[PDB]
Amino acid sequence: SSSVPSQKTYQGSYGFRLGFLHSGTAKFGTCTYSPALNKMFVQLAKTVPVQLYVDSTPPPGTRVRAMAIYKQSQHMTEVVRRCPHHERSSDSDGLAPPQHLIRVEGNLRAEYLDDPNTFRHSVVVPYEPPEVGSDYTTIYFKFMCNSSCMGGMNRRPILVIITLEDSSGNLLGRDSFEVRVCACPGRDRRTEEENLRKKTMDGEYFTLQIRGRERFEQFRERNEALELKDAQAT
Amino acid sequence: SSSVPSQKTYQGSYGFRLGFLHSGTAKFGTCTYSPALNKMFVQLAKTVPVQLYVDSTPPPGTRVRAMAIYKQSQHMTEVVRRCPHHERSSDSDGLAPPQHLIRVEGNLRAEYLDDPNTFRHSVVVPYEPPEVGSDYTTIYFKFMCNSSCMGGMNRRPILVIITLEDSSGNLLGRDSFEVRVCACPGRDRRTEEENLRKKTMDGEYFTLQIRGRERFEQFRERNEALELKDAQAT
Amino acid sequence: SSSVPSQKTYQGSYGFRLGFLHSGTAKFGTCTYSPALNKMFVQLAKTVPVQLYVDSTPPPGTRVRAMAIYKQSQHMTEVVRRCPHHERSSDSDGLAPPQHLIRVEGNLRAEYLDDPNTFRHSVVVPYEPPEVGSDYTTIYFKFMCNSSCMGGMNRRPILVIITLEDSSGNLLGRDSFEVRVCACPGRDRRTEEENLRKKTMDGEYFTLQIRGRERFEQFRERNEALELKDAQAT
Amino acid sequence: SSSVPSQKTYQGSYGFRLGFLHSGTAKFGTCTYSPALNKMFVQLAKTVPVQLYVDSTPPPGTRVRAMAIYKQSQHMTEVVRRCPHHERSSDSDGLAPPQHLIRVEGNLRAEYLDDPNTFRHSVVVPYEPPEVGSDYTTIYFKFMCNSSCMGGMNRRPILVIITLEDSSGNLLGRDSFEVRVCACPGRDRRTEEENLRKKTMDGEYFTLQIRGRERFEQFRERNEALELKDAQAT
DNA sequence: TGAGACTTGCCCAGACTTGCCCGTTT
DNA sequence: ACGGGCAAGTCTGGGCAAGTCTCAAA
Ligand SMILES: [Zn+2]
Ligand SMILES: [Zn+2]
Ligand SMILES: [Zn+2]
Ligand SMILES: [Zn+2]
Repeated sequence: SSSVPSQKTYQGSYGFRLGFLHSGTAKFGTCTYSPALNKMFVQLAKTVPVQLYVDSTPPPGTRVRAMAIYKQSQHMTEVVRRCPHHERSSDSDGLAPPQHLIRVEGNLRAEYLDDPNTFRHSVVVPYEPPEVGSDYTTIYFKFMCNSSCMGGMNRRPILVIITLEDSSGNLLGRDSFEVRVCACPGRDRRTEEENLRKKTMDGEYFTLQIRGRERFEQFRERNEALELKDAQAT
Repeated sequence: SSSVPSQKTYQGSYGFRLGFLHSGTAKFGTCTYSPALNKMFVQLAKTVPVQLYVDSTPPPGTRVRAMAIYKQSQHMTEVVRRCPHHERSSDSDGLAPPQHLIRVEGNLRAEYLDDPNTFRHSVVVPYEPPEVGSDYTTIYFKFMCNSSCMGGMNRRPILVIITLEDSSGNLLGRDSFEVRVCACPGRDRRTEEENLRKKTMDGEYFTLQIRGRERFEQFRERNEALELKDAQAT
Repeated sequence: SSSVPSQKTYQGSYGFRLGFLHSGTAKFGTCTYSPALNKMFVQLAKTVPVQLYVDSTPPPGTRVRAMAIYKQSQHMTEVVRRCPHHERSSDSDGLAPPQHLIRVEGNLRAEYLDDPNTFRHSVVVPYEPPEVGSDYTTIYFKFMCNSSCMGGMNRRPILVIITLEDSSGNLLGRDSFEVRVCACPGRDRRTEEENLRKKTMDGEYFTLQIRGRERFEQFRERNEALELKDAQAT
Repeated sequence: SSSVPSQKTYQGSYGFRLGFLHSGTAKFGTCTYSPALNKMFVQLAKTVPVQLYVDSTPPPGTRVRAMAIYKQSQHMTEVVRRCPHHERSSDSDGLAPPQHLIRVEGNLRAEYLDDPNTFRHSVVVPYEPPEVGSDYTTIYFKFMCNSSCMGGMNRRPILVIITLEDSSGNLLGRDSFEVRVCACPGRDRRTEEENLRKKTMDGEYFTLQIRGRERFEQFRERNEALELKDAQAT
């Protein structure tokens, strides 16, 4: 039990936001991103490239923090950590504590915090400008546990919160995306995108006894507008 | 020995009311809320989130009171406790009295009051201002005792009054909503919303073709919301 | 967790065994017995007459003990007691401890034991000869909890072990019968006897490949034996 | 490779051997034994009864010890213990070390040993004679892990060894059986006997028709049991 | 190295269970 | 005093979930 950190998108004064467009080779050979679900599908310990976008350059000392929380409300108050099994392993490069789920790769300037009040785990790195020629900064993450790990996430969906903060920790920007660490990213992505499709492309009409004339016309109208936009695979 | 607290629709000075995240009606769905009923169906021990909305932020310290008492008048003056089976059953938290129905997990500034004289269990938390970007406040409850339990609510309906206090605990806000804790929120929600519509179905009601199952739930999530106003001022 | 007491029928040197043939009025107005299931169906706290049969008269000091254990193997090691709710009640005539499920009625010579090693509950009464004219002794029992009581038996089927022991406690005879304490004995009995019928009204066939002439002979003969018993009662 | 406990069946001077109960191939059947494979299919932490048969009463102070080892030769030298997850969890039982895989229910005289040399785990209990009227004594075990727990048995098959030792620890008897702790005993069993049933099937087989699914499976059991004795006895 | 073909843990909707009220029966 | 019609809790097995094995084709 611990207070739940906000997950509301907030572009802030710098128009902070994330992107997931990276070469499908040597970087995406494992993981795949679903725009429709805003969910990343990656294997255990495999690198996940995330792009940081910002309109103007942040003040000196700005950092980028990554944190994980459970998506479902009945679990939002439970800290996200590694399972007993994976926790005890040499997989730790020394820098990252064995109990942290999220790891930053390719950056020795990373810093892992184990909040003394919320007991929440997070990893932080100094904000760095985009490479000349590009308009985004790249950050490489690694997830050290399967979403299914018993004792750990235990088949519970998680959400990664990326926050842009000043030297003092004050919020400057915040974005997020769902994550499922599994053994078959490609497969699982199809299944989920397929289930999403059905929930959308459903052909079972229904009825409702609306009241009044105006309110009646509201739905009746806003409905003919949507029932028209259905023309997508036409 | 004492009396029962009121529950008049008291918005307040700013604009204090409660909101509930729309839940998809199922069978064993952990939790769901009925708009046209103002009733919250939910299994026990399963965290339930309740939204806090308000215009201008009240004066610092102004806490938010949450209490629950039997719906019907016949037992309205009876203390709401748990069954002897659940009494023994200890909880992860000791900061919350065992014979307590309502709870507030993920918080530390929450007070699980226990009024001896009036004999009315309750709980209060310091109204937290909406996070930078966040448009409202959230609080998590965990009703620790079913309604059908023998030796407790014993099938007897309940209710939960969320009132806004102040430095001492006077008046500044008021809200309410029925709370039936069971093992089938979805199943029970149909049998009730349906049995409701089986009452006075005549008048201005015209048929309206609605495609899509989910989209069908959407059109009702609003038609009923507006239909509430047709009762709000009754 | 406690060692499981034997439940194997043992007529012993006295041909000890039970019978359940009692007037359907003032004695069976509540409970009913199923020969096909060897299961008694009785309401909470209602008297249940059981007949003790014996070929020759037992030595001086013989007693009759009644004990309850769970029928299903996964529960056999758990002591059978009353639920928290019913446990706390004036229903106790003083003689019988509030935690005992089984009670002997109409006999102030009864004695309730709460085993110091197995923690098992039981009630004992001195063996008494049959009434002149009859060839059986009657004993009246009372069950203080529904089979469904949560915290108690919790919908788990139980089995009552009646043992005939000498003054020292040594086993002389043992018999048993299943018991379901419910609110509608008649109803429940029909349902269960009806389900039993279907299971035996099964008329699907299967072929078996037996290896070895003498084996087939033995297997065949056995199957015929059952084939006949199928005609014996149709 | 330094020390592996024998698994050679040895009836000994007292004709020691085990027996089990007849279970149905349910879906989530708590426990079920397969005479065809001499393997027990049981759910995590659910009671498993094992019948102890003896031709003659063993000397005073005789004990029974259960120990688990891996069945596959390449793992025989690896101690069988609980996995990191389940290990870090104190169950209602406090007599058994948290790392031991096998536990004994309802017996406060059980003693758990951690061998100082072999480092193997084992639980021991006093041998008790059969209760008057019975032909065997019975022990109730519990397996605190799934055959598939990662960091534990890791989908590796285990063999449970029951030895009958004298007051000095000398061998008096030994029998054994395979164990699979899983979520669906019935299912997993039906599958194994299946693949087994489609193997070695040559010779002259007499055919016999049986009516009713229950009857058939009883016959099929006994027959599959004899086909096991035939095999190993050349 | 990409995905069928397993292996193996769990969800979950349609029963099924079961205490209780109620009007009618003997 | 026995069924019928509810109120709720829980069981059940088909289906889905999700890691691992393996074999042929880049
Ligand atoms: Zn893990
Ligand atoms: Zn309760
Ligand atoms: Zn009870
Ligand atoms: Zn385990």
